[PDB]
Amino acid sequence: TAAAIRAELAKMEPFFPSGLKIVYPYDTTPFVKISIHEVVKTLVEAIILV
Amino acid sequence: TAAAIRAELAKMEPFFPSGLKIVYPYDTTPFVKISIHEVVKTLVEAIILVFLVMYLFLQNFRATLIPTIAVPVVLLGTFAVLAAFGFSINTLTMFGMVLAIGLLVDDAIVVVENVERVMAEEGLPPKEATRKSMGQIQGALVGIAMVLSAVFVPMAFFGGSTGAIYRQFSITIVSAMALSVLVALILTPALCATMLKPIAKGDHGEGKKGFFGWFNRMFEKSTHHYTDSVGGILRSTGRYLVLYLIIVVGMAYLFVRLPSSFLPDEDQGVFMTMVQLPAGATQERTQKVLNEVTHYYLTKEKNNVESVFAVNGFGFAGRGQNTGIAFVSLKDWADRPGEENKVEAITMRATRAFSQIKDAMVFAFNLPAIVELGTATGFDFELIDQAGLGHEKLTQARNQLLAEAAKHPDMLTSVRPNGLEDTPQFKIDIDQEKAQALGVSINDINTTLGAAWGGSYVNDFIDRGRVKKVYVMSEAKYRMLPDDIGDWYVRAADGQMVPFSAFSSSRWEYGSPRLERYNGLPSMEILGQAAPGKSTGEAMELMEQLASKLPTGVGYDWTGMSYQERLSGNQAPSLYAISLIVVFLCLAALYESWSIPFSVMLVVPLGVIGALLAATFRGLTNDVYFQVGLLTTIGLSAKNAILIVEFAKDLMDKEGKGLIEATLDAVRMRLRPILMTSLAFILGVMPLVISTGAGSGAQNAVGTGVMGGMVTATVLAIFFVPVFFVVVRRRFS
Amino acid sequence: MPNFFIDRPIFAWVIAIIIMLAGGLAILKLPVAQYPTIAPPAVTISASYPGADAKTVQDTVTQVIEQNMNGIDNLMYMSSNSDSTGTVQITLTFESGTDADIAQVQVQNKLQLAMPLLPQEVQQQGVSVEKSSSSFLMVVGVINTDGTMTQEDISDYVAANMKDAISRTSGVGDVQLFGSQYAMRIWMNPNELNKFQLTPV
Amino acid sequence: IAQVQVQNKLQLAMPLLPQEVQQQGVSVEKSSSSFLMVVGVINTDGTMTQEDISDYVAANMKDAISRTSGVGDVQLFGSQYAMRIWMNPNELNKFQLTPVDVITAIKAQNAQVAAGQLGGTPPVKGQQLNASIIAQTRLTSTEEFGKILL
Amino acid sequence: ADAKTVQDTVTQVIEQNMNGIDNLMYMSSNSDSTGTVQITLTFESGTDAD
Amino acid sequence: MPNFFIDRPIFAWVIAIIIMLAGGLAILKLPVAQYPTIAPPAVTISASYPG
Repeated sequence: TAAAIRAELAKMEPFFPSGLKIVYPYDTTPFVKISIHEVVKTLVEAIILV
Repeated sequence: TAAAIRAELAKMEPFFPSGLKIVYPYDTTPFVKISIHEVVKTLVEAIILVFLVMYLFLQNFRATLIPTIAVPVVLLGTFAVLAAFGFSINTLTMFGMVLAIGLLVDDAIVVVENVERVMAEEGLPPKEATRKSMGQIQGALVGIAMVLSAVFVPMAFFGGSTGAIYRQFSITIVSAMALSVLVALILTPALCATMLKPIAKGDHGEGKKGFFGWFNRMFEKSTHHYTDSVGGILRSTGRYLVLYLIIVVGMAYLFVRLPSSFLPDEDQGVFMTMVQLPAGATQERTQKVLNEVTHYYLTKEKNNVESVFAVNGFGFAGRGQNTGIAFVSLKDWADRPGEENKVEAITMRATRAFSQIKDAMVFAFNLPAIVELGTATGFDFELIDQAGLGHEKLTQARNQLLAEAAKHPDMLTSVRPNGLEDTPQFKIDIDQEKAQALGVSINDINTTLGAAWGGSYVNDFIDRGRVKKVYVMSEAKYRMLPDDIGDWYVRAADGQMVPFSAFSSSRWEYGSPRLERYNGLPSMEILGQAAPGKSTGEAMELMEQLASKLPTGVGYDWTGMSYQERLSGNQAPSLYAISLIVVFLCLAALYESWSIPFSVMLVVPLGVIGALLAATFRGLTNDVYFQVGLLTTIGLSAKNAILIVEFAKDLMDKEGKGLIEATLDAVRMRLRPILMTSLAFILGVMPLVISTGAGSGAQNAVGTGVMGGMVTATVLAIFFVPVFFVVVRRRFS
Repeated sequence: MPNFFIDRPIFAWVIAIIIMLAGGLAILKLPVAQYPTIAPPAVTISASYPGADAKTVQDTVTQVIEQNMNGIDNLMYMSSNSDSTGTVQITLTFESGTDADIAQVQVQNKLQLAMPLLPQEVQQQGVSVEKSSSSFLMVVGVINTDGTMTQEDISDYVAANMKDAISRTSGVGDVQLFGSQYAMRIWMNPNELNKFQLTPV
Repeated sequence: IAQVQVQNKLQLAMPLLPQEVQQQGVSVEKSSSSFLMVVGVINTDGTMTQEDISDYVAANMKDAISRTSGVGDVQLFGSQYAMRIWMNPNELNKFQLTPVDVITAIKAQNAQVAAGQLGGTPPVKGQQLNASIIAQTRLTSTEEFGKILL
Repeated sequence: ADAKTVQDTVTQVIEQNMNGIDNLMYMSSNSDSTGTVQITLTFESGTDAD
Repeated sequence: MPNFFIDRPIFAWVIAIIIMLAGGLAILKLPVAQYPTIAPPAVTISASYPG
């Protein structure tokens, strides 16, 4: 849903007037891509450790 | 739904008044009951044709009785599992049945001939003869179920509209294939040892005493003529490997030059006509054009037409006084012989006559294969009003693109707006001050103008125990011309009647008769086609580049037939590639090595050559039926190839024979089933190739590709397969 | 296995007849059609304003519906066509494979949010929501052989005594009548109205 | 399915809600109480005010974002522009008018009226021209509203 | 409201708009002098009640 | 079973690669989120009266 929202806003970006810029003050998406990355790192590390 | 509609009308029939009779000018139901009947006829004909090929090799009636009992059990079984997976008896599912017959008869012909082969070579009783016969092909048949499924199964993962078409075939063939292998171990072996008569060793039907003896002598002589020919070609492995490179290069050239069009246009017996008049045209003027159209079909096409249902004030885009339609129905398929009496030609002949029509655009066309899918016939482009420039500015922007796209006819053809051009419209200005000054309210004025010129729904009334509307509107004569506005009077507070001329000023302005809005924002539809020899993606990329040179605030988006892409050239080969990797795995598990698998991987271009050769010369394109037909020829050519290398490998491991001694002795035993397979399949798919009428379009596209493909899959593969095994056992040993 | 099937050949016949009877009952129960529903499900919204110009309807009805057409599942795109005749047609095409019934609900529910913002004229006529295909299965024409009935009379008989039951029949998503049901028409004369000092009001 | 039953029963209560509530509109949504993300919009050039950014995001951004699948509810941190008629009671009392007269005047002047069709069906046979008629159209500017005769 | 006053108004206005429905078997409407009306839509046995 | 798998060790590799490809296609098709919808479904009705 969130990646589609980023894609929606990207298509709106060239029609924005002078001054209008997008800012992200609240997001749960970065935490998702870093928690999964941290678990996959621990899973890979376990293969080397075994 | 349709049979219930016929039943509904039958119960209404006795209550109809004097004169009232039902007529059917547009129906898709007769075509359904005649396309299915034509496929079931071809399926029955294939049973008779497989029996006659079986009788030529197996002289006994009881020997031919086993595969004729084995074939129905697979076909019936497939309908049972088709109901379990939530499918239905459609053309897509039934065309899979005419493809799978060849794949199922192959598993049934290999088992019956091998029991016949061992009884004539060693002279063992049916009990032990069948047990030893199954001993060599039991691993092969389970392997066939593992290899063939791996070819068709990945064709179900395709997405969207065009994706679900391949999903119908992908399961139907695999299900029929799974049942055929299952019955080839359960029913075929038990009958081989009970129905077949025991044969004495050394006999090859040399007894003659008729015409069968001449064939048996000719076959045994040709087998020895073949084994001597295969021995000579095996010595010079070099030249034939170079010949294969010419084959694979020639295959790649024919495959890329062949055009792509999905689902062929069929003679459904019904077609339609589009009637579009200019801006400000009247119903009377449209009827004048429609009468001219109705005249043509009824006078210049008497022998083809049956019924015309012309409708005035109804079109494809929608309603309008300048739009018309004509549901044209034709006479029976048998009553219309030749290409000239087919829908394809009739529509061309109609448009040629309809092209010479003064101040009107009229063109007739056949149905786009299935319902309203029509994801083919080009592409559609949209022009979003992203900044809110207005309709007047968005028209100008659209005119700039249409002019910049028409100057390049090398990539884009027939770039036109789907919408309707701006028609002049009469603007009436009710002066607010003038109305208040005279003593007339704006509410009274608006009601007087609305109800008279536009009509007003007052309330309801009952007519013969049925609620119907009550409409208030002016008589036709008092509301036809602009000057008829002054004839209308509004009552003021002082009781005085004031005309519209006293408080209103009217003038002519320009405006859109139909405004489009795609995804909330205002839009304008642009319909176009890709130039001959150029792809849709190449035509879209140019339109995407022309839209960049367009004024600021005007955006673009692809809808319907443009939102959904054609699978072939996108992910279709990539899905045959995961099928290629999965196929390598399932055969490697049976050959117990990494080298040998490649021998059957190289038999793939041998089957494609015949499919391309047939499609190119006939004029047929790379369609769904051709692609699924290609899938059939790949699995069937591999089935013949696997059995040769299995028979050569089994004697090598289980028996004390070497490489050459194991191949020549196995290829003579395997020459009989492969010849029986092709002769039963090519003749079985022969009615489809020569077919005419309803369903013929798909019948020819499924037929020719699988027939032509089978020709090379048995002629070239019979000499190439032993060469593929001798080259792989030399490189890795 | 075949070593057990030679001693018992009846077991092979039985399971084959079981598979044959299963296919026999299948052909008799399985529905017959020419092609399967391959199309993405499209629900359509349709309103009408009596005697209203293009700009008058597209500004009123379309914009009031489109703005309330938010908070819907698996929607691909929204295409609205609106013309001078008064009629409007918003089409919501959903992802191929979605529950046609469930998808049709969300549309009507959101349409009820826009319903009090549509003018009385549009509400009186009535706005319809249907999960229908763009193609006609068949056309059932009706003619008078005796010439006792006019074009408008046949149109009314088919509407008042035929369309009712045909539209109710399951599978039928939309019925388009090629004519119109009778209505009480009051054709006003402005000269006679001005004479007696009266208005359409 | 659960969201349906709610809206269907709400339609039973809909005619018992006052016109004021019906005009504004009652919404039913199957939404979570938590925000997935917030997409703030700022003007670096200072050309746009807080109400201008609120209107741009509402009139040209919220529309498509709300339609996107998975999104159950979008909460805009501002408001879309509206024609504001800030009445002065002293000026009203002077000209002997009430808010009732102001609302009556706006309802009468800022309107879209169904005019009809010139030469429409059923026509008198021989008609050549079929054109649509345009009456009053909705006002688009503050200046247009400013000239409303009371 | 009397029988004829309701059956003509409410029933007929509902029955006519009761078109475009799935798996319906029959529609039975009872309307009496007390004012109340009752249109019953009986669907094919086994259909999703919701 | 292993007595049949020593003679045929490729069959063990094939089924393992089949299970590995099935997991490979799974990670590419399975949606990624932090937590699953554990909450009871709540539908909300919202009306407004001006001033």
